[PDB]
Amino acid sequence: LPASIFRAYDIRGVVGDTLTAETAYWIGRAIGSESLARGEPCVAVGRDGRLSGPELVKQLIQGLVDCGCQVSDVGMVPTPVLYYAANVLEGKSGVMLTGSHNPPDYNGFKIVVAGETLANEQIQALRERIEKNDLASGVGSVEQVDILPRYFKQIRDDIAMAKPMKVVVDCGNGVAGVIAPQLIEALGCSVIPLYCEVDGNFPNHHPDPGKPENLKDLIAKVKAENADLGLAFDGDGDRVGVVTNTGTIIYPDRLLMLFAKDVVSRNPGADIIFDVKCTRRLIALISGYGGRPVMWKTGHSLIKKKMKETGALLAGEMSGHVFFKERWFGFDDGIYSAARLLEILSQDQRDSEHVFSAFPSDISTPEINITVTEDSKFAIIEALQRDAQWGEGNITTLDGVRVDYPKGWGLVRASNTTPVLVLRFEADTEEELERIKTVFRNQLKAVDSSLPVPF
Ligand SMILES: O=P([O-])(O)O[C@H]1O[C@H](COP(=O)(O)O)[C@@H](O)[C@H](O)[C@H]1O
Ligand SMILES: [Zn+2]
Repeated sequence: LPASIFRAYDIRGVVGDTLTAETAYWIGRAIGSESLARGEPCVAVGRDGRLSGPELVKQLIQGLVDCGCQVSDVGMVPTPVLYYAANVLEGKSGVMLTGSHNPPDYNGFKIVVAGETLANEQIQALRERIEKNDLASGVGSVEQVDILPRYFKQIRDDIAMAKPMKVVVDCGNGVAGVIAPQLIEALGCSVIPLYCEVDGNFPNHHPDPGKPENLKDLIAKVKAENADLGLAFDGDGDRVGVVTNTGTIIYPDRLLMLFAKDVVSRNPGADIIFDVKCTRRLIALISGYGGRPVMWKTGHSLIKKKMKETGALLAGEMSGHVFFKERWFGFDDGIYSAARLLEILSQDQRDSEHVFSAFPSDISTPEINITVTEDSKFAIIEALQRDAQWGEGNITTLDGVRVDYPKGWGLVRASNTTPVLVLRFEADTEEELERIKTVFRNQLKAVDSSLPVPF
């Protein structure tokens, strides 16, 4: 099996090339062995709407079964529904077969074992099992479980929408279409569907609400239909994008301001987690309502782990993953976050544009990417951490180098998956922005004078 598919927070590969049926079997075998090693024979299995889902999922299950695991096969479901299954069924283990928002031929695995979402060394240990044949052998079983209706009723039952809302819902032909439009309607909305047919060819836009270009159709439809809100789901439904009645894109850090106000209102002192790419206004806002803001590393597995360690009731990150523990289970779920958002907005007489525009806003630069090399990317950050001078900065080095000034901040970090440096800058003044930008440019140039700093 190829080492490259075993990533930091999941397994991901190309089904024609790096991810075969055979590989999927041995991955099931490694996962099952590890679940049993943690005392858990019971494993949920779900898949997204990808074309390779059927061929791959059978191998995954057989691998689990050949360990002696009791598999609950919940069929084609959003990623959060699989996480849900691994919280309400007998077992605390679950595997989601998904390629998230990637092109049609990508697929992969997101893995929970006895409550814990695997990351870093834990994933590499699965591969290690296959290389060493450190694998359990047994006569397992498969049970089919229909979990969607239960998930549906769980959310519907706990959400209390006041006013009615007209909502455009864009699933990008990903697996969220099996539930998000129907659930949102049931909450008390009129749903204008966009690309809600599940189709793993992805013949319209890619199901990635993080890129503005995949929100163009949503925005136009929200305006043309005079809708109250637009929602966009990623391919597997663990991320959601949001646009106001006027077409303004609301980024997750701003979404978290609304959610944190709400969660903290009922839970004084609640820990709230966000990543190093989030606006410094979120920190102040959380603290001002009496919450405990916790800045953490980028990721999904990392934020999820940090939530468990801190007792946090809410987390989010800039890629659109939002994690509710309050009234929920603590995993990322775009569909439930959408429900929670609709609940709050339905209780405000103002339109969604005004609800969000009321919060303070800094001047933000669009995220910046600098292509370096795979050999240098971590070394550049290490060099900044060693040599860089940032003045009275409030320096954070959890994930690259973030520096918080009184009126703004800057971040530089190495992409885990690509040979790229990622930067963000935000300030209250356009003067401040160009000053923080100036400092970072200088410090990168002091590491390598030949580095292409495009700001
Ligand atoms: O890897 P990073 O640190 O650049 O991080 C970026 O890429 C990752 C992998 O993307 P993909 O699944 O499409 O390969 C994403 O999970 C993450 O949200 C994104 O910010
Ligand atoms: Zn996703």
